[PDB]
Amino acid sequence: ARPATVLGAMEMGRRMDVTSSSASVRAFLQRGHTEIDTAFVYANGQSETILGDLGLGLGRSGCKVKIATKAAPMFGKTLKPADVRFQLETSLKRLQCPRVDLFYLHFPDHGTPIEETLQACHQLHQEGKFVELGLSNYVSWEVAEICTLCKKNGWIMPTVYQGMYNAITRQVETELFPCLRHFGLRFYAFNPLAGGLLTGRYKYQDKDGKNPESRFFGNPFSQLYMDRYWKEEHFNGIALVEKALKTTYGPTAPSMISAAVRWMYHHSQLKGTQGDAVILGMSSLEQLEQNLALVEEGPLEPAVVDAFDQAWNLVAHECPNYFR
Amino acid sequence: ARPATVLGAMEMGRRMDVTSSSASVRAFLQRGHTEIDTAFVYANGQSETILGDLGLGLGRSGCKVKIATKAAPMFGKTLKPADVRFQLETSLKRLQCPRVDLFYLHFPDHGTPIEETLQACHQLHQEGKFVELGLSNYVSWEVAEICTLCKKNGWIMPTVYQGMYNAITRQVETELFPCLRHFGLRFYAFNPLAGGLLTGRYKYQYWKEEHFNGIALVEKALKTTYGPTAPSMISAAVRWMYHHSQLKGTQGDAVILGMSSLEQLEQNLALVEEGPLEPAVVDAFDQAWNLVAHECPNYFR
Ligand SMILES: NC(=O)c1ccc[n+]([C@@H]2O[C@H](COP(=O)([O-])OP(=O)(O)OC[C@H]3O[C@@H](n4cnc5c(N)ncnc54)[C@H](OP(=O)(O)O)[C@@H]3O)[C@@H](O)[C@H]2O)c1
Repeated sequence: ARPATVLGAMEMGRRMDVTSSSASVRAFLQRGHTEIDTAFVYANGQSETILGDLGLGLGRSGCKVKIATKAAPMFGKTLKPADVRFQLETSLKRLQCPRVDLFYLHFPDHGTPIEETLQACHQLHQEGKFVELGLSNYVSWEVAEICTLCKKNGWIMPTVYQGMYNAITRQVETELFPCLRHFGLRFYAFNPLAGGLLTGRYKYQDKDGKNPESRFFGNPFSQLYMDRYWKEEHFNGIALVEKALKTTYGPTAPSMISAAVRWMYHHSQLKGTQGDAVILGMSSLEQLEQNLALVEEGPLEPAVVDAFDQAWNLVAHECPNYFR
Repeated sequence: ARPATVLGAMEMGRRMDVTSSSASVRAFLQRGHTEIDTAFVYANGQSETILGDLGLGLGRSGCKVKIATKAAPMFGKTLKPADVRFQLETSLKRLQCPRVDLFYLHFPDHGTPIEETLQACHQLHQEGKFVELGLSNYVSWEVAEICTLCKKNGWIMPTVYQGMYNAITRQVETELFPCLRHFGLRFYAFNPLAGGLLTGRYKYQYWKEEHFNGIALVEKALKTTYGPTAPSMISAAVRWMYHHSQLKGTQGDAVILGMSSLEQLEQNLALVEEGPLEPAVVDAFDQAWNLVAHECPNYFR
């Protein structure tokens, strides 16, 4: 079976107003999907707030919708016990819910010993504030340390890892994926479109011109994205794929975005039977509706799959790290 | 200081006879180096056997030679406790020594739970059979699980990792090396010449076109920089390991020098003592690495 689809709620309350956010949730649920991904930091708290007002009854026995949130060592907070508790308790209030289904450590706090953070997570779990524990942006060997500590201490083990993965960003495959398989974590991929770079709407020289509001220009985290993906090699690879699309399908070929999405669902190492999933991103209802349709499309012809491999090969030596 | 040099003894009893092996040890020790690396499996057991017969007094107080060996899931053996013990006890007999300075798990036994193997390694260390524990060919995350188990259980922690690393084989830098620094393991690099590719003796006529293109870039930089007094390709590759890699002599990191002959060893011992390379040549090695990073062999199994 194909990977699951998770709704990324990062723009809810930022570029997306309440109306469009609500519409997006409805569209996503109508497609049969159930999991929504937000975070304490998203839209400075508005993503969670918007979601918690939809009258969905999050965290209550009988909710078919599953909610994930995250605690982050940012905005002046760390992953010390008190700060982890502060974030989760705040998220529960914003989400108007008694427990979240999945609670992540958003990214590492290298200034707080991990066992301290984990002990806090275990206590919060024992209080009934979350069902499953997740990690994001931890290196493979940190995941293994965490799982070993949890096992030895009798603490809830993480069962989900959320990481950066797309057709031209595959660092996770080598060391992380086998670790996750070993310890029993399912993988949820973010940046499936490389923040929009894999839609093909950009050109390298673009950064040297004025650009409309987007992930790469005008976003609070645009610099992070330029450093991550704005490299000549990423652009040359996309170019190979666009060429193979035409050569194989002709002017009726699937679009670059269609290709990139289908790669995630049909040609990646993600496995539906392992519970793996793709987190869709969007900055408008229109984009989401488009993407939701693309998820249902089928596999690509081999020549195009080969082109994506070629593109990955071109950029591998400068792939952004999946860990921080 | 520069990284240390460790004698790789795998060919003692295979491509190298007793006479050459003995001479090789003398040449290595004459240069001031001290650590010798062997394994239960090397040369059908003859590597340890030959080393044991050299009269070095291994494992004893005042010995100036340090010896390493390894246990592997080979020859019908696994890394189950009884089999780890069996291999070390055999090695001690063959090496004619009461202990070894470093005992490795040679490569993973995915069929034996690692905590079972580790407990046996602890027991053997408590009997005084080895000083330090090492790992080889384990993936970074396995190293972390091992260290975490050892710390929680109060068992000897691994302090050495031996793995593949050379100027065009750098996968270990990304995930392995930070893990090793975190948990306190030094790193011993093997295959510093990438199977001979980095000697420049092979040409396109598994290594692909981009590999030979890489070597060409380095050769071109060497000629542009130094002209008629350029280091050879083999010299440059060795100098990269000792002067321009992420190995740190103050962390106890080292390079394993392999040999299939006394002559090859004497040549390589001389290269170790050569100096740094100019930046343009180092840049070329980086460019060569960038050409083949996407198809780097895994350092683990
Ligand atoms: N754990 C983490 O560290 C982390 C980090 C990143 C995201 N995530 C989660 O993953 C979710 C998805 O990740 P992501 O948002 O980066 O996904 P993505 O699909 O790689 O990037 C989404 C962006 O691509 C563009 N895009 C998407 N669909 C499009 C379409 N149909 N047509 C044209 N452009 C389109 C839009 O860019 P423009 O805005 O420029 O229009 C959109 O904002 C987020 O909402 C969040 O929940 C987690």
